[PDB]
Amino acid sequence: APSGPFYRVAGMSYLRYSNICADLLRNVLKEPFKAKAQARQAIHFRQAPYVDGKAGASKVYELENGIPKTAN
Amino acid sequence: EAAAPAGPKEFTEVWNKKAPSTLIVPEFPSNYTAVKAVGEGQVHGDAFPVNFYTPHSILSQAQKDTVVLPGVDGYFGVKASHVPTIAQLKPGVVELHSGAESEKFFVSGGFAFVHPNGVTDICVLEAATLDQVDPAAVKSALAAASAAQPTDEFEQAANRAAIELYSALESAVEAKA
Amino acid sequence: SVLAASKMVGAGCATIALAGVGAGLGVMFGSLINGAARNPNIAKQLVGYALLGFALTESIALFSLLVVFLILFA
Amino acid sequence: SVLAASKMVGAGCATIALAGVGAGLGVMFGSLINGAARNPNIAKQLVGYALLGFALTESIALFSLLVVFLILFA
Amino acid sequence: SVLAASKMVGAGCATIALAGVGAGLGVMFGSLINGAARNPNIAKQLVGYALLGFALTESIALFSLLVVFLILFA
Amino acid sequence: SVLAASKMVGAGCATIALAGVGAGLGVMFGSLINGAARNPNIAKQLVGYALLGFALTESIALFSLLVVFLILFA
Amino acid sequence: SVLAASKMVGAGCATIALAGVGAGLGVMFGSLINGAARNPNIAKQLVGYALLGFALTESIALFSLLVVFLILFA
Amino acid sequence: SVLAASKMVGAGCATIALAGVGAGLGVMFGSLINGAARNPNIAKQLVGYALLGFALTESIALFSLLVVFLILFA
Amino acid sequence: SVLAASKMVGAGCATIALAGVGAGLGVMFGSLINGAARNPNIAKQLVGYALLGFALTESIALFSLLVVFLILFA
Amino acid sequence: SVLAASKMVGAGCATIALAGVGAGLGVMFGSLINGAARNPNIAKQLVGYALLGFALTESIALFSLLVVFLILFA
Amino acid sequence: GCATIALAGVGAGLGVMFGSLINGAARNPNIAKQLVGYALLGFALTESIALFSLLVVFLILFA
Amino acid sequence: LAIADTYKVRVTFGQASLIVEELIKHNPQSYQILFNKFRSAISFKPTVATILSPDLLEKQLEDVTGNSLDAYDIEASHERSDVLRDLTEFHLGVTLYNAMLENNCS
Repeated sequence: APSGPFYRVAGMSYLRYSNICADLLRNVLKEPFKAKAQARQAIHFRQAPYVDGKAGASKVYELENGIPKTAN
Repeated sequence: EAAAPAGPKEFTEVWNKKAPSTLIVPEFPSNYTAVKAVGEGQVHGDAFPVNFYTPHSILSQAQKDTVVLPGVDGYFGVKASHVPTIAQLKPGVVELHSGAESEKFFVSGGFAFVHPNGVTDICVLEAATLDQVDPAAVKSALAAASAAQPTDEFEQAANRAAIELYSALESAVEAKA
Repeated sequence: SVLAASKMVGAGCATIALAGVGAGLGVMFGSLINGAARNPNIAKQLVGYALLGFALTESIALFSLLVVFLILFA
Repeated sequence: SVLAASKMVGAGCATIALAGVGAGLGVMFGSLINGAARNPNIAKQLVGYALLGFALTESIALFSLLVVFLILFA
Repeated sequence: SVLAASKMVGAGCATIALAGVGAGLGVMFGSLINGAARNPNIAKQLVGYALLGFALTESIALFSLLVVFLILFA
Repeated sequence: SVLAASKMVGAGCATIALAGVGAGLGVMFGSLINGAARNPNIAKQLVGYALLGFALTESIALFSLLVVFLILFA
Repeated sequence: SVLAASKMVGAGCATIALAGVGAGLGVMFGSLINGAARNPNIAKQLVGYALLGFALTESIALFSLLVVFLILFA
Repeated sequence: SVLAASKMVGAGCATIALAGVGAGLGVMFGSLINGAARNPNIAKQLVGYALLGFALTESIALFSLLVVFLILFA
Repeated sequence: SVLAASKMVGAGCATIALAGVGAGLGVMFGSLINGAARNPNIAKQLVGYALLGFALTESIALFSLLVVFLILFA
Repeated sequence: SVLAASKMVGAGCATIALAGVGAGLGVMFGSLINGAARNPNIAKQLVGYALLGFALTESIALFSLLVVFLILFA
Repeated sequence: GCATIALAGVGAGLGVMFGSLINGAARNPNIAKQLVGYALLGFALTESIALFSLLVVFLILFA
Repeated sequence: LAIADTYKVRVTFGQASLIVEELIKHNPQSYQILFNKFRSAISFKPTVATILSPDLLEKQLEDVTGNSLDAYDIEASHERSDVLRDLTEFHLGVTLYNAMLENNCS
């Protein structure tokens, strides 16, 4: 449906593609460096939309591996 | 067409009318950069400032004389008074040279700009030195990356990026100097 | 039979203008493949422009084939 | 009958100028497809330039065909 | 025998219009490689335009071979 | 009438000097399409440059046609 | 009268220098359109370089036409 | 008088080697335009590079025009 | 004396190989401009590449001239 | 002396392939400049490909220069 | 004589392919050898046209 | 929207990328990020950093007697309208990462 590069036409944003490439470069690094490159890879946060002003459901991220390779 | 000429100076002037007057002007990202694009100079012959950046590092900021950038059309090079460029980089080796000595950073991709004043800003996410990658896990992972081929074009586009980054990493690791 | 031979050696020389329209339709239908390899969501407008360009250059192809029979049978 | 032989073979060597027109219009009608695959939002401006370019380049083809008709039947 | 000797060099000079389709098919079939090396995902729609461009460019080889067939065998 | 006959094949060979101006007008009016597909806002300045560049390469074709009609009728 | 005939068919087999001169004028004044379509800020200095390239590639056009004056009349 | 008639045909068909030279200086003086449109800092040095190219690809124009006097007047 | 006439009519069609040399020199001296417009600090080395390519195509240009001399004086 | 005449007018139309190898060498020596201006740190490998390409392109030139004497002196 | 004009097109095609090799080698010098394999394979596949237009020349000359 | 629990482990760029993604789900013409610029341990004078959507307003704010963006040769795969589309998401991710890193240190 969109018109762009191979990540953009698939619905993916650019930041997810570039972080997927960063994650796959990180997974093949040297062992004096791969463990400390796991520090810059963890995604731990949460979010919650707010529709009416204070109500909204929660969405929690616990990801130590990196960005989700699966669809957003 | 550009009828809202904003900036730090215009926001300073308009912001003194709607905010309470005791509040000091909020700072801007312009206030911590002494280097711009249209500000001519910063060239000085053969060596040019190479601002090789990273989200989690600053890998280089001193002046270098030639930079090999791995753009999406192919590897190109930047000498001193190069043409202005906004080049998207495919995963490849950014070569920083100061003479005979070359430091080879294999990056993950991400853009690299050349400005009119000759400053070059390589801007990539994961920018590893090619020393710290092993040659074993790349084909070990590409054997699996050549297997999971679904119709899911999200996962298939991730597989395309996977096989292309891994193939470029392989072709950069067998071809050492 | 000087003109009845000359019409054949002119009509053979007349149809070599088809090489230009063959190369033109080659590049115009290669540009279609590049344009539909860029963004395949607009890929059925570009075939519609390829058929307009094909018709307006087969214009010139049939011009050359008009004169190749205007000097044969006319 | 050498004049009415040379007119036929001169028209046959005259109409080969329809090759270069038929290739230039091929690259123009391919550039229309390419530039309308770049940004399709101006694809009535670019078709409006394609038809001006076609109709101003085929005036060359009609010059060629006028020289053809004036060395055949004039 | 100047007419039957005329038609042989007429056919020989006539068949060099196949060079234009032999270059146009080459540049379109290289255009498909340079368009499929960019996005190998959808590289089978583009062959459906390669064969359409090949047919509509061959039409010129067909016209050239029938002008050859008519110069040789009237 | 070889003095009368030679001018026909001469002007026939001389009007081939429009094949290249047809190709050049095709590449220029395709380059305008691909350039106006970059920025549509400067697409009046581009056509103002295109008609100037046409009128100074159509004059090459007109010089070819002046040589054609001074060989033919002078 | 073979001399006065063949100098006219020779100078008539001569003018297609202007074909390739016009093709070069077409690629040059199309490269002007792409170049001034990229940055319209220097879109008058580029036309100055275009006219200097025009006047220094016309050199070949006048070099062809004065020589065909030497074939037609000297 | 086939010697002088033939040499005027030869010096006629000699100068159609200026076609590709006109196309060459056209490609050169056209890529000068986008070369100056990429970075206008170098444009006076870059047109010096273009005229250094011109004064050596004009050597082909001189190489084609001395043989026209070698055919006509030698 | 058809031999001493064929000398000149064959030399005029012998020197036609300068058109391709002019076109080749033109695209090389246009790519010199484009390449020195990308990174203008290698412009000395790129002019040294342009003159090496210009000499290595003057190889074939002087081959064409040695053939046009060998069928005039040998 | 019609046969020695035909050998000269055949060698004249036999050295036309030097235009094609000249244009091929010109696009190759322009691409040498373009590739050496992409990454100047690979320029010696690019010249090591350029001179191999020159020597293998002149194979066609010497196969054509093979026949320009094998119809003259054999 | 006029039969060997087909070597002009083969020279133009070989110059285009050996210019494209210079561009493609300047775009990833890691793969600067497989492209030369494709280059010489395509060159040998376009010497078919050269040797065809030479066997026509000696089939014109010697037959 | 409320993004929270962001400084629990640390701040990473993939995290700021996901926050940029959910700020791109609805797609405005401008972005404003308000934070505190960590000057020293004494002063954190607050900062507003602004990020415009690619040609939705950004190149429309660049065109003066021509444009200033047209100096650069776009070396993308696709057109300039997509290299700015990727480039402003990368700018949002960088600004959001630096904002929530400077804000944590302040």
